[PDB]
Amino acid sequence: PFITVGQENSTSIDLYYEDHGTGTPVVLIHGFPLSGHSWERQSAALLDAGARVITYDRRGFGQSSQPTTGYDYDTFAADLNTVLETLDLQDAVLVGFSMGTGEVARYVSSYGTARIAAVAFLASLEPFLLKTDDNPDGAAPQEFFDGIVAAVKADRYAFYTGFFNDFYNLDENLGTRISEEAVRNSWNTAASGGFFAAAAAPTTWYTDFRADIPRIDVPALILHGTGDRTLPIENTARVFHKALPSAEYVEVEGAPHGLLWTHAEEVNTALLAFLAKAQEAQKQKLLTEVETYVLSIIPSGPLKAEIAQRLEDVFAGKNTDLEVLMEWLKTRPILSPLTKGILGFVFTLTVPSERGLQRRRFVQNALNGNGDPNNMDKAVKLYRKLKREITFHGAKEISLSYSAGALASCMGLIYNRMGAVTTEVAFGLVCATCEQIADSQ
Amino acid sequence: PFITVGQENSTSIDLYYEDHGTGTPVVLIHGFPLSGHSWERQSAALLDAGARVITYDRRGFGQSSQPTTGYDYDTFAADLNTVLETLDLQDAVLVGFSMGTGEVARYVSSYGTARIAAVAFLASLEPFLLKTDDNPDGAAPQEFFDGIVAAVKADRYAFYTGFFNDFYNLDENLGTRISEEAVRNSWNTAASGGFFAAAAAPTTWYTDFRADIPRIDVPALILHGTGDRTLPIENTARVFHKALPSAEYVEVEGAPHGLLWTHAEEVNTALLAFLAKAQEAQKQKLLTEVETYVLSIIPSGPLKAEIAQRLEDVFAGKNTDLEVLMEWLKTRPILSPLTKGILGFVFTLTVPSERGLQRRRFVQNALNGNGDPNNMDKAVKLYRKLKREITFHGAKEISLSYSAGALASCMGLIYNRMGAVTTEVAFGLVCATCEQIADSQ
Amino acid sequence: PFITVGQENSTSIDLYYEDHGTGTPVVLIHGFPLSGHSWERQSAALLDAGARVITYDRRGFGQSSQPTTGYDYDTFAADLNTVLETLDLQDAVLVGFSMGTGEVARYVSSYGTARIAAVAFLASLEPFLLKTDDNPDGAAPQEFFDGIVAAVKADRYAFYTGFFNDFYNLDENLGTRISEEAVRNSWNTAASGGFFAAAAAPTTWYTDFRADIPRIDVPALILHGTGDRTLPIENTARVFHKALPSAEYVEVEGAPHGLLWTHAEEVNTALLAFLAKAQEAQKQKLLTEVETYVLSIIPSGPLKAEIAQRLEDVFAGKNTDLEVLMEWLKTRPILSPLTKGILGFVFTLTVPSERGLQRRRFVQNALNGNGDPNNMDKAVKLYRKLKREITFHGAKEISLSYSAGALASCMGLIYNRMGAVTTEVAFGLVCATCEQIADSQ
Repeated sequence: PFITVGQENSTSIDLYYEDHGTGTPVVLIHGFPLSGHSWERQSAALLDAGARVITYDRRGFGQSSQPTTGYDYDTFAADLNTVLETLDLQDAVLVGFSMGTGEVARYVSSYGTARIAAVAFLASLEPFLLKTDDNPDGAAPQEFFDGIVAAVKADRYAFYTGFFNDFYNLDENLGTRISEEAVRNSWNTAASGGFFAAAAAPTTWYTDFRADIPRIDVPALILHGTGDRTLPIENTARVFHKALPSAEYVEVEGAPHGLLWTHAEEVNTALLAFLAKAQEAQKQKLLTEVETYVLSIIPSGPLKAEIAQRLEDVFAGKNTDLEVLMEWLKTRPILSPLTKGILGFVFTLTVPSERGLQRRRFVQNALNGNGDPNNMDKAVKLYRKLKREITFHGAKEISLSYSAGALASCMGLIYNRMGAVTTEVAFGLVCATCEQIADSQ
Repeated sequence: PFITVGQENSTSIDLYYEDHGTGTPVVLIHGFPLSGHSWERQSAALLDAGARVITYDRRGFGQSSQPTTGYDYDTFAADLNTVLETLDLQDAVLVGFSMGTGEVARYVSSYGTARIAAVAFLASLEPFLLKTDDNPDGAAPQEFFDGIVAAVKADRYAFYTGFFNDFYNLDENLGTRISEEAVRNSWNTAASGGFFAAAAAPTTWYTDFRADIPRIDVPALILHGTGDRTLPIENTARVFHKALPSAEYVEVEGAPHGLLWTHAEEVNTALLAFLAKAQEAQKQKLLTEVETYVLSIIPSGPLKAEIAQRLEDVFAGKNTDLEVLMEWLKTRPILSPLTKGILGFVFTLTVPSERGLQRRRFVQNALNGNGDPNNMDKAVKLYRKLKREITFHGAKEISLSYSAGALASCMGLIYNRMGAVTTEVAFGLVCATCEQIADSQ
Repeated sequence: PFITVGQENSTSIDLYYEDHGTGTPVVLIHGFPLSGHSWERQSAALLDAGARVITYDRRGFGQSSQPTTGYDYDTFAADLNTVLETLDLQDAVLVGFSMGTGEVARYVSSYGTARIAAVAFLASLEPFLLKTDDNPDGAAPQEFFDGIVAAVKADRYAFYTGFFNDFYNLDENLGTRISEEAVRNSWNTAASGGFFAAAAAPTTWYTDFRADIPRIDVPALILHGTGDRTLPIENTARVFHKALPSAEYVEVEGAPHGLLWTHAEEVNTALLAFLAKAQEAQKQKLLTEVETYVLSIIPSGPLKAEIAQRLEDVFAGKNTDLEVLMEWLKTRPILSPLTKGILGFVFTLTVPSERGLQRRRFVQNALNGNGDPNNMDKAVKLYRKLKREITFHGAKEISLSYSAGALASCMGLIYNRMGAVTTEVAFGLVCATCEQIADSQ
């Protein structure tokens, strides 16, 4: 699969990409000189955990086209952006490795964190690799980088072998953490890449990311191996943590540059944890937004305080007997039967275990749309559109273009299991209904 | 309200008619020289009982047009037919009084009992009023009828007074069973009627109905007053019961011709009873037809015999715990989940009391149409059409023009109380589904 | 003539109605068990006075259809509403008698006084006839009303006689204020009504109108007879006047329930007076609005104060010599000839008596549209549209879509009696002109 990002003379520039699983989107951006297929161990972990894993090949690498232009980070980001906007990804996590970490930063800096929930920096370039006067903490001088460019142009094929030695720490790890076969794979990958790209890539490594680090809006993770020979931890990750103290910081003990493969376990555990905390903060933001819309229709009174208390109770993870809750809702005075049903709907949905209870009569009658064929015809039409959506906001927006009778009917449709949508979309629906009823008062 | 039956020169012939209540249709056909409004006491009883009461004014009477043609029973029936076919009445009961009884017979004879469930003959003309050689049991000779025609033409207004005296037995009943005011009403009614009709009507009274009585296909009721002065019981009802022994026969003791008003109680009790027996035989024919379609999808085996036994049990009126029944259905082996749900649907519907039980999960899932928006879009469309229908056959026929997925979805729609139709229509639906599934096997 | 209000099985529900005279619309709503034709004496008075009299037959009475549903006041009002919206009546007066007074209230309560100028309550049900604990002032207990329903169902025909005795106070008034023949008429009327309606009607009489009385927005009249046997004045009108002190209140001395016929004189005098005061308050609201538009074109000065003073003088009802007035206008300095003519136009129109004066040269020349065929072609077109309008606002709105030359020409057209429109529409025209000239300054 491909996405077109630009043009070169008579050919189009196309980036190879992969899209797997279902759930919260996670974008993995590989390092030099490998491809999206280098993440394989991480991907595998991310799929079993329940995340949407997107991987792609940076221009001039893997199975992407091999142009001879735009080998800089303002372009690489413009690439990534195109990817993000093509797939209309929302609430996404960016994960970059080696070279990938550059995209993350520069993207975040230039284009903003509207779509981005979180970021992760594994074996980072940051802040600024070049050793000058105004950057004393730099890793190497300008002459060292010019030397690598010369080394590749001479013979990239031979160069790879020697690069991968320092990359993986093969004098330590060969036969132990990485197999001879795994190294052979990585070599073929590098070899399949574009000749110009191979030589043009090292020049981008000493890009100045200092003006970009203060833009980093969202929760971040920095990760690095202490035995990293390619990117010295002392000149990158540690000084990167000084510039961004907010970030969560993890040092993996005795790990090389190629810590994705060798130390997959320690990488995954840390990664998933960081994703689990950012996924229980994007679930509590959905839940609390849901709560505000749900409370917008209830009349001010001591009843609104018990209702809110219970919502927060079931939202935080306190297993409450749905049977008692429903029976409590049913018998409430003042509340309109429309209101109780919405609440009813919400609770059954958000309660952790339904315990094998049946659907309530009072809810069914509340959410039936008065038995009007037109409302139900529109509910079916809306339902069709809600299958295609994946976000809360994307669901709520299309839901607001219908009438209050059709929305209720659509809810009841879902309540009655006559259809099925994802949890977040459903919230959008009910919230859209809560806004349509709250705007007529 | 009016129905057009024919044409006279430049004007159309229109019959006044009334349509009240809801349920099994009952047609009331008045006697000479009154209108549909004479039935008022019977109507009142029929509405509280839960029947659809249709009344109309025979040509030349009440508020119907007043032509000078077609004053014979081949026309009066053609009138009635038009009424029946205009309203597309099904499973109807015809009830005739005095002159009305003639229509009933002649209609039944000529046009057949396709639409007719039952008939009733109150104060009947039958079989043949004219006293000749080949009809010795006749009530009066040809000279007696020619004398009435002369009496009306001379002065119909004055004639009515004297007619109503013998009609109601006023020397017995005035101030007692009928009020002076009620008689005054009946007179105004006769007076509002057409002058030609008044004179032309008595000539039809000696119509020969003997060739018509053997055609009477359906269950019948004959009723007459023993003190009937206008139509002697000895020359009508009693000899009518000899020609049709099958009929249910009731003699009201000491009742006049106008026994509708005077003896309303005895008339209603008898009438409703006769309607109640013919309404518990048109409910058992619906139930047993329903049973045959329901059993058409089940695999032959010892399970089909228990299922049938229970259907017959709940169809006959034996209150069976729906909870036990459902739990029995749910746990059955061999039966397809589609089958159980249909059965589930049927039972909840036909069981006398639901006892406040909720809707079953297993049924809901069975009848959801797989959560396919198209099936449900069609179910809504069918549902709309099923609101308009009133019969089992009218429902089943339109249901058979849709797919098996949409029918199931429509059922589930009704099961979930997201809509509502009459009981008989619903049967049509489920039966239509039972035929669509039984034809794919 | 008929208006369709709903549906019963295969027949439409149609209300009989009458529309007579020309002018300000007045709606008369009859009492039980009579029809629109009971108002005859009032109507006659209202036509000679110069009012538009609309009368109709409530469902189940008179010549209206005779269904067996919707016998409640939420339906009776929905009926009345339909009538009002069908005829697009504006600035209407509702007058209800006995049962009619219920419609008035409930209509006013539910649907608002957008169309209604005023109301009148003759022999009122209000506020609440039923005697309970929370209504001690009630007229009778629940058992008394159940007794009437039983009395009718038994024999409505006989019941009417006894009802009309108490209705009219026949032991007092027979041969004196009402004739034996007039009573016979009322009986026939009741007798022609629907049998179900007759019995269903008394159940509506104890409707709770207390929540409806505070809604009564407009000027009201309450009227009742002190010798009223059917509706005791002490339990209705007097306690009704406590709940609505704003109302104008009139007690007719020694009058029965049927005070429409018996005491026609005292009813009419009071009624017309109330209509005359409410027609000189909806004429002063038109007049003062007219005044504001007329004064919008005049230059501020001592001349604007004399002009306004005269307008108010002729608007209040002080007969001023039009000859002197015109001669005063003509000779005024500062005023534009266009302005004088408008004023001229207004005065001749609003002055009570023209005294047989001719049309003024100076006005004719002012309002001729410069003798331009195009302005006059448009004036004719506007004139055509002004014939169809009946309101001030409806007239002014269509007038504002033309040019200032055409409006003047149209005015002159009307001034010259080359056409004719109603008074209020004319005001709209001139006011529309006054706004077109005032917006160019």
